[PDB]
Amino acid sequence: NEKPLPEGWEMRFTVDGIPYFVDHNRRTTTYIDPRTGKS
Amino acid sequence: KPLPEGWEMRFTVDGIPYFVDHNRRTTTYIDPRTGKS
Amino acid sequence: TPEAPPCYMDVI
Amino acid sequence: EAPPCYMDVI
Repeated sequence: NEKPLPEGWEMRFTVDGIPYFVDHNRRTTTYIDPRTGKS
Repeated sequence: KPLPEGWEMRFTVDGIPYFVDHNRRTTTYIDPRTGKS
Repeated sequence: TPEAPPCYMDVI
Repeated sequence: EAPPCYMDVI
């Protein structure tokens, strides 16, 4: 996916390599990519 | 007003409401009905 | 510190 | 499983 992450969001990986997404406005984390709405 | 599907309201030890999202398995103080804490 | 509520893993 | 806790991340 070439799109940037939207404002407030950061991507990290779990130890076992799963992408997850951190929302620093709402203080949430999720496997849902904020660019796609899917995990 | 009802929360979105999969969401629940809980309360902290000091009685502050917060929102539990069982679809994504996360929590926030920001009410998803309004976008404010 | 920001205000963040209890974590899902801790309360579920 | 659930995604990592916010306060663990920061």
